[PDB]
Amino acid sequence: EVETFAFQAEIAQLMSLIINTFYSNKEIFLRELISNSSDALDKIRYESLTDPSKLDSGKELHINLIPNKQDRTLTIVDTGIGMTKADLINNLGTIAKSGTKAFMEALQAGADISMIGQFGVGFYSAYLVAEKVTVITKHNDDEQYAWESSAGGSFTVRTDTGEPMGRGTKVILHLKEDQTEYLEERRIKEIVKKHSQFIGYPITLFVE
Ligand SMILES: Nc1ncc(/N=N/c2ccccc2)c(-c2ccc(Cl)cc2Cl)n1
Repeated sequence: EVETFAFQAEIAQLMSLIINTFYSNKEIFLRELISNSSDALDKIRYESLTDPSKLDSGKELHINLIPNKQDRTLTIVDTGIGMTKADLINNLGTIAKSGTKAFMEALQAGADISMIGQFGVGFYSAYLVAEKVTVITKHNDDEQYAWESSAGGSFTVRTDTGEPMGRGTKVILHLKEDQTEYLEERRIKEIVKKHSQFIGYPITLFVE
């Protein structure tokens, strides 16, 4: 059974700006997601310092990029801290609420969309290239949950029955018909090489 939620007003607005604004430099979506993963892996490593049973759901701290031309998805996978139901629903909404104000104010003063990460809402940039984003996530303190949204101002959350993941976050980007360049190996390593080369964690680009 699937619960449906309404984005906070500001977030909805943020997500139409990103979907509507002519802006050709879409590749920035990937470092925003990868850097989100870097932060979630940081957080579980720190926490496992003072409580090593927290890595009982997986030791390896890594990031995986996975293109699948057949489903037309690019998945970003990490084994960081994962998110609880309340983060998915309420917490991540409550915080990206100021970020979205600042960001929008900046956006006329001639900031542009690629500055979205320095306001803490990098994630929504995934709508530069995805028509639907699905987030499977699993936190030590909660069940594995699937979050999903095609924008339009609503999101669904349901407890996930897929392959169990142990602990971490998968962002599955269901790509727009015209954004399939991001499923290409030489394209992806170009962007990682240019934008994400100093990430403190192994990043693997799976081949198809
Ligand atoms: N890869 C990854 N891992 C954990 C994450 N969320 N972490 C937290 C932690 C505490 C509270 C809320 C989110 C995120 C994330 C961070 C921010 C946003 Cl807007 C969306 C996502 Cl999926 N991404």
